[PDB]
Amino acid sequence: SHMCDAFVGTWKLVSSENFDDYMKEVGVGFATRKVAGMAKPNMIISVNGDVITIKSESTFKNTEISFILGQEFDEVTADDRKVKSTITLDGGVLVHVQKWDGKSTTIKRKREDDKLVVECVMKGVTSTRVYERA
Ligand SMILES: COc1cccc(-c2c(C(=O)O)ccc3ccc(OC)cc23)c1
Ligand SMILES: COc1cccc(-c2c(C(=O)O)ccc3ccc(OC)cc23)c1
Repeated sequence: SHMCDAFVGTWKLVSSENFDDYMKEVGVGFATRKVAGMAKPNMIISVNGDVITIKSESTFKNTEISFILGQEFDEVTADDRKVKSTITLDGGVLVHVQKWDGKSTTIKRKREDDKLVVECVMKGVTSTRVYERA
């Protein structure tokens, strides 16, 4: 048993708050916000040795990242930003920081009861996305 055991699995989005405004804050245009906002992605988290893989799949877009904790990597986000990302574990929370064009946003992933809770923060705007086991 290891670092991210309680995250591993397939998770389905069930609820969202303030995600349109989060997207606005990160620069997403109107049409992409409206289409992406409908999506109910599946987030599939797996671990192989030190490598964590997070796949996020929806009608809108499929994304896949693999990484080692603390080790920066290139990411193309679902909204097509080209960012430098680092993911760390801080007190049992996966903390995903994305840097691009002098800007920064943080996505936190946390296990809470039987849910996986995702908080996306850009400046003063926070959005919460709640996932259940698929
Ligand atoms: C893979 O399908 C989707 C569907 C819906 C939203 C997202 C998504 C995630 C995510 O769920 O990993 C994280 C961050 C985002 C930031 C901006 C964004 O603008 C469209 C979309 C984001 C991905
Ligand atoms: C790419 O990754 C990072 C990591 C840490 C810091 C920054 C960063 C910040 C920031 O987020 O505080 C602000 C302004 C910057 C201006 C130039 C810059 O050189 C590429 C990096 C800047 C970027």
